[PDB]
Amino acid sequence: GMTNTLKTSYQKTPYKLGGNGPRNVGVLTEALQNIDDNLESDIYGNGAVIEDFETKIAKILGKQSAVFFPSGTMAQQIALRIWADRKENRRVAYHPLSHLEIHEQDGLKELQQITPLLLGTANQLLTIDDIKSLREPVSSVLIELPQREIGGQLPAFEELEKISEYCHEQGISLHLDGARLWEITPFYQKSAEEICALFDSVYVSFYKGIGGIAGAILAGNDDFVQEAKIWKRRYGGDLISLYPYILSADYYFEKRIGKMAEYFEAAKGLAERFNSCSGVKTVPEVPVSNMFHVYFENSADEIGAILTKIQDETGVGISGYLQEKSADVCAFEVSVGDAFAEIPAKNLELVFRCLEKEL
Amino acid sequence: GMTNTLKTSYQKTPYKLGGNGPRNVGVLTEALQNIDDNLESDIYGNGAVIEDFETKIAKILGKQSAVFFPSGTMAQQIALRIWADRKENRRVAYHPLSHLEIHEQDGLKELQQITPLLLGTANQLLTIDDIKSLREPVSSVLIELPQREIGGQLPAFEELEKISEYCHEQGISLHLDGARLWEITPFYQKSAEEICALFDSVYVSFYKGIGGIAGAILAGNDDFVQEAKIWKRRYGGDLISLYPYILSADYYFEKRIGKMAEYFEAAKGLAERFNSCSGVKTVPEVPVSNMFHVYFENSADEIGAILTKIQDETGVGISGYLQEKSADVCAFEVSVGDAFAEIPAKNLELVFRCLEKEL
Ligand SMILES: [Cl-]
Ligand code: NA
Repeated sequence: GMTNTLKTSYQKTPYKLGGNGPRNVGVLTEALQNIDDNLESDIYGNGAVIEDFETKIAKILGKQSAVFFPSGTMAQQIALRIWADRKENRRVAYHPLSHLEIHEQDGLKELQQITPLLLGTANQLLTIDDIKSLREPVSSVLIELPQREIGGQLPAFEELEKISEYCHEQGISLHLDGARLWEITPFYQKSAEEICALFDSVYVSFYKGIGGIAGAILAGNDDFVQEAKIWKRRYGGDLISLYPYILSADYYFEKRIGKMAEYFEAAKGLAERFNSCSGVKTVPEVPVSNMFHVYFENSADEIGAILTKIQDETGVGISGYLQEKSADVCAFEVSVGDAFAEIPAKNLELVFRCLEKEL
Repeated sequence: GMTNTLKTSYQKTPYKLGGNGPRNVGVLTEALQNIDDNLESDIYGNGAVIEDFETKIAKILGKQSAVFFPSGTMAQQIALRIWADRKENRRVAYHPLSHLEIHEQDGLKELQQITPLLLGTANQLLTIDDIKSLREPVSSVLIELPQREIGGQLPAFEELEKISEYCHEQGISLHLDGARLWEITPFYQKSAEEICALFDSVYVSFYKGIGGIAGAILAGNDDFVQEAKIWKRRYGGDLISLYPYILSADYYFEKRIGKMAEYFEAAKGLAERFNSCSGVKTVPEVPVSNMFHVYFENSADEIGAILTKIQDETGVGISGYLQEKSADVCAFEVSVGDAFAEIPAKNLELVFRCLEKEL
């Protein structure tokens, strides 16, 4: 049906609007080009290769220390448990579509017996008013900048300041799900340190906008990080050797961190072209990062046929899937990376000329 | 004090009695030399690179299915929870020095709310009487072959059969901590499959006797493995890309699985040399695997000085550490691998003539 035809069409395209190209073994071998084969492996959380990377990212985030984790899934459940223990309160609060709530097979609930109170509604940004309306106290609030499931939306920076100030006054710990932190500094015109300064703890990824292989850093005060390392061993995350992910994380960080503004500008240019099409809009209308969602006023079956024809005729991958939203509405996500800049101008123009012609 | 002096002396040695050479980036480089840079990454537990490896190991172990985990610490906690749910019983039983009990910061207790009953006494092998004598129902019994903390001791295969048979009649799940399973097939003259046939589930490692970088396989019935995959995501172990560990595990498995008999022989010969020295004895007296413990009748500081001198004068690393057992008794562990055969005969002989002399 539509699903498989679109998938196949997308997979065959030489060019892609989204991403950083194929996730293949070459991503790792490229990262190892400048590394000495005699470089010693880290050993259960210790050693220059891991310690130097932790110290470096901690300094970039303006925190006392950091711990390298195999995943954000592990790291964030642990962060919330530490704050629950400090406050003797197993309730937390976050957006209904937090990664913890929907993408971790209920790990936070099942492994930590933490009860998440959902803030606002699934379709919009949470606000300070939602926090003020909580019917019981919480140990922490978790904020995801930007809110990926609603298209990568952000509150005004001044509103994040007000949330931070209120949490400080009420003794509520504030944790940053910064999976896509690097991608938002251009819009906010704030450094990573400035944004993270409003939070007690922060998690950042190296495989999202950075385009590395896998891995995460959790950062905060020394005492906090030391407790996180104990939990890391409990979770089976204190692997003997994490260098394959540390080296690749550091390589791709240095390769792509300077491109965040470029990806933001590119995403905005692309969104303008989508919005110019009849029956097509983006959310947000003007991207505030390298990502956005594209919505259509037609069913997924109908749009899939159009996208397949266009991908086949231009060689430019638009999307490998379409999410059904209502009877006659569907959508997909775009995250701009290195692939966008490789699309020849003619092919890119043709995609939209064709899109405008088919709908 | 001699602790760091010994450690530095050991790290400088070009040859070593134990292990498989330096744990450096080169280990990864070598494993990737014959992999196509275009080979596609696994994606959150799916894809040929991960699926083919899991299938390969499951067949070797004689089980329906297998799941690759980043760690045995995560894998085994999960295995025990699964059996605990099946039996509605959160009590388990194992040796007092099980890895779950002493090396995982109490993860089993803290994350899985399981109560472990300790079988027998810390200084010796648990027996079938210890199991039959429990007089309280448990969901599972865990067996570690060999028992590493007491020198790598093994019960007779015939006793394992009886333990398996008893647990089967009583409805008790039997789990194998097979971190060092590969190392014991020579002594038992039984295949991995024949050993695993006695157990409901099994965990095996790829970084110990195999000498890979990191990683584990958990294997058993397909329904058991599917539940394990749910828990894997909850733990933060379902990394987008595990190929760096999978490809290296497979590479070193192929390289060294056939040398297990050789390592066993070599260990026996090395233990004989240790035992022939006054003031020195191995546990077990005769190794039943590639490993054993070496005990001395002097203090860690006194032995540390001697080993430091011998290491500096011969270029052969004996031990990087000493574990104090009492004021005047200390010990270390030796696990024979590829390093041993690379020691020139002259140097090896000089090591023992010095040990004979100094003690
Ligand atoms: Cl703190
Ligand atoms: Na090189």
